[PDB]
Amino acid sequence: NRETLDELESAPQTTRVRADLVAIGDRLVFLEALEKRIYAATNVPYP
Amino acid sequence: DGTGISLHRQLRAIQQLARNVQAVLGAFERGTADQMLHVLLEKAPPLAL
Repeated sequence: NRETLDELESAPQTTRVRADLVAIGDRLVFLEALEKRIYAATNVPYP
Repeated sequence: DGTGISLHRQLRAIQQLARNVQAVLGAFERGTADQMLHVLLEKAPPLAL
């Protein structure tokens, strides 16, 4: 019966983060390099 | 049967029926746009000709 009222719940708390945002097409996309952030000196292979 | 099954099953078919009417009314609403390409490609000879 064109049911679309499945949920409308929170819109939770938000902050502000330095991230890397570009514009490709009409889709605004992140960018992130994961070498220095999470795999710094960890001796686990980067996938 | 008077139980909750026999009533809810009838509700199942009606909301099933509710989708099919919205389907085939959308069929001719878009089917008109289809036929317009077939009457424009019955005519329209190619540009080099």
